[PDB]
Amino acid sequence: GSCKGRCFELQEVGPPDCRCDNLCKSYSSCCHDFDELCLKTARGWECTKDRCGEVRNEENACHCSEDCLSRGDCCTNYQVVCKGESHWVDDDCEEIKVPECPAGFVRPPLIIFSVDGFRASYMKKGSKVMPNIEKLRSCGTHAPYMRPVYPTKTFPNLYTLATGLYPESHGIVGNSMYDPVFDASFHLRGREKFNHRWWGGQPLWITATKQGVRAGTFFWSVSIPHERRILTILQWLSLPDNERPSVYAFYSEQPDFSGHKYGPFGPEMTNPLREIDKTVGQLMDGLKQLRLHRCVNVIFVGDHGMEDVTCDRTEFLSNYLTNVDDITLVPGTLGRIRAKSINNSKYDPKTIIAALTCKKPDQHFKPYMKQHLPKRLHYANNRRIEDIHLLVDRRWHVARKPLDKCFFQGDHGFDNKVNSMQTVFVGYGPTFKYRTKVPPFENIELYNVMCDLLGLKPAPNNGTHGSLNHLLRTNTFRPTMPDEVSRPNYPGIMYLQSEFDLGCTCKVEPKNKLEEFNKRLHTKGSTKERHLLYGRPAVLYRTSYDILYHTDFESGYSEIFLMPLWTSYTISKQAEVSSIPEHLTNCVRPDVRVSPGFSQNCLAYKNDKQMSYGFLFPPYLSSSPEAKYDAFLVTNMVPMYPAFKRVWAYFQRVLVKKYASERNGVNVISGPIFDYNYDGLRDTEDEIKQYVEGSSIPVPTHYYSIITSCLDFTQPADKCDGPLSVSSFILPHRPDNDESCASSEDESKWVEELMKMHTARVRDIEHLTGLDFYRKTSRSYSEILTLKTYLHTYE
Ligand SMILES: *[C@@H]1O[C@H](CO)[C@@H](O[C@@H]2O[C@H](CO)[C@@H](O[C@@H]3O[C@H](CO)[C@@H](O)[C@H](O)[C@@H]3O)[C@H](O)[C@H]2NC(C)=O)[C@H](O)[C@H]1NC(C)=O
Ligand SMILES: CC(C)CCC[C@@H](C)[C@H]1CC[C@H]2[C@@H]3[C@H](O)C=C4C[C@@H](O)CC[C@]4(C)[C@H]3CC[C@]12C
Ligand SMILES: [Ca+2]
Ligand code: NA
Ligand code: NA
Ligand SMILES: [Zn+2]
Ligand SMILES: [Zn+2]
Repeated sequence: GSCKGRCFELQEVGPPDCRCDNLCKSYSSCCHDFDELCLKTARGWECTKDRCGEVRNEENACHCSEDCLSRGDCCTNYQVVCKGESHWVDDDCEEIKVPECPAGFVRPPLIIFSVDGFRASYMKKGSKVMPNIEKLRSCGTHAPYMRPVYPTKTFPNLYTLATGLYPESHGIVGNSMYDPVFDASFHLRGREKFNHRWWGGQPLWITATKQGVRAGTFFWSVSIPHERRILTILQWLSLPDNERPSVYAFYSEQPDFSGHKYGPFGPEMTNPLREIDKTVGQLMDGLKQLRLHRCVNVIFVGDHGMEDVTCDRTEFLSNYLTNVDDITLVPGTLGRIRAKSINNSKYDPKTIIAALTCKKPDQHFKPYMKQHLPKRLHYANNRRIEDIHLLVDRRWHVARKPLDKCFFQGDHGFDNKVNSMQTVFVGYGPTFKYRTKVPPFENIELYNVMCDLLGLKPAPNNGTHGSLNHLLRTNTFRPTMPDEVSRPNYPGIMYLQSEFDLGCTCKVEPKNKLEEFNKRLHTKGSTKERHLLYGRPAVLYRTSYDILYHTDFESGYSEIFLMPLWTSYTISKQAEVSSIPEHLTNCVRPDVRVSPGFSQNCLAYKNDKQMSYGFLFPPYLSSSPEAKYDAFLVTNMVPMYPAFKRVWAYFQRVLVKKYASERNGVNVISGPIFDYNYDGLRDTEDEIKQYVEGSSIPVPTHYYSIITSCLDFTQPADKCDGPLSVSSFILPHRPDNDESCASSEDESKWVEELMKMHTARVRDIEHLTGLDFYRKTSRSYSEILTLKTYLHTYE
């Protein structure tokens, strides 16, 4: 019935018994004397000189008595004030080559110090505002920023940090959610969120416990002052060896709240940032008192950033939809729409999307069916994600009705590539590198690293294990390149023209007469050397495919899908763009290396009134009129809606040359993607739901390209000694350009904007294709893993 000797105990007390732990207030279950015995505030949180050597008074919040280290409850400045010691922040940076842990410690503990809404740029305020944090940052390992997951809200990001999973996989797809199987709603406030049914994957504290590594309780009732959260972690670190946890978390609600109230750039942000730094100082001084400051690994990390958003910048659905009372909207910095009643027969989600599409010239949001959202968001494969999504412009809100000087000036939740949404990462301790800056990375990657830091085997997750090995002084995980599953055929020129009945045509009979004299036509030669700079992609599933060589490009032609899985080619800085001649406009040529039965047919395209075709290697970038004939082979053709061809042709005729001109040449790999069930993974044949009329030619859901060059732009892409530079895209293969409100204009006014929105990581394409890229480079495999997780954000 009492918390005497039980405050913040790690023991698991079940109902109906009254609790004394971290979360007892959140379940309204604390013992009667919890708030007096456990939440002591008397005399504050700092020893003063007059308290040194005091007789312990149990009413005090913390202690300055000679027994306080034994009881695990000294004020964090005890040794500084009472024993002549220095504050941790005033000590020189000194390298930590190996953990320096006291007797009985079997591994370096990990402490995760999570700060809500800590925008990356807040680090610019520097040592005068945040000296402790700046010391951690400069002395340890840090990134310029860390990318959160979408939506850029607390619960999805905190659970992603904990699991290594995208929200669509871990299940916490918003701060608010409705699950139609449960027929229940989850909210940041209330009891429903405590039900385990909502939470998938395997978070770090469970991974640890299952593997015999003791975890502290990661969560803190909001009533518990930050100073007490720090003192409680320090108390647990003082426990005997068989009770003491190896992994801990601290959470602060700041600077998110001040960001919401004052906006991210307010001068009012200074004080909350000082207060957080003061708490970091208490932790570090407290660790130093326990001789753990060169033993513990500390991660300082945020969940997302903060943008300027005021009530004046609100769009209302009632200004677009005449029947707004028939819908429910999850509102604000994103929109999710569903029917207010399932019994409604009037609600048509096609009419909703149409009514929200490009209706006002300065419209500050864009509707999408969830399968059409940028694939980089990985935000579709969950029954809790409504079919209808609104991507809201940064700085704006979307609300249902106008009834919904402002009370708030900041918010977050926007697209996770937006600058204002970026957050922070610092690692400090023996296992992290010393005085080391690392490139920006995604928070999905951290679970693997935290498992490594605790000697744990990670549960399956969406990180790329090894991509963050460069953060650590000592790695225990060494990644290995996956084995190729399907081996290609290398077919020669074996068939005659007469064997093909594809209905294809090239009246004039245009032909390179010289091909009949060219015995070495379509042999390897220097094709692989010039056009496959990083080796052939490996096929990681079982299929039948052919390698096809040409002067200007190489491809891996699927005999199952009747098109390339990948097409690879290099374009020099000085390459010339040429037009398609009049006689070749509608030219498609049989490929004498590939049987008629494993080829597409032009009659399917004639009969399909909605479908046209494009080419993966562009005829516009042919090296000669002779070589241009190769680009019209049936084995280079892919099905394309006419609307999409507007995009593709601009990319191929204009942008590839632009990129080559900007980057000292580029290597391009392009191909189809099939993701009809929107799971982010390559479809099997049975999962493909649309074909070209009357044929077995499957229709891609998307088209990708990976554009690689030398990071050292003084070297051409084909003679690069060092690190690589990559940008990639996964373009939606859509039968209209409704996504692009400016699409009636010249392609120079809209196509690039579309492509930037659909930027992608090479890893995203790998999941979607079952291909493995960059298999033959001069780079270490861990460096290649970092490259494959890179996202070009265009911010
Ligand atoms: C993000 O990571 C998660 C976790 O690894 C991936 O989800 C997992 O996906 C696999 C493959 O679809 C699921 O397992 C499969 O089960 C079927 C049986 O129906 C079997 O045929 C396969 O051999 C395989 O075992 C798995 O259940 C699922 N797990 C979780 C926890 O969600 C997800 O695919 C990743 N996302 C991306 C975009 O890579
Ligand atoms: C109101 C806030 C201050 C605190 C809210 C914390 C809340 C989200 C936490 C509390 C308990 C957590 C669950 C508990 O650790 C057990 C598991 C097992 C694990 O395998 C899946 C996650 C789950 C259900 C935790 C989810 C988060 C919970 C509910
Ligand atoms: Ca799929
Ligand atoms: Na057609
Ligand atoms: Na349009
Ligand atoms: Zn948050
Ligand atoms: Zn917030």
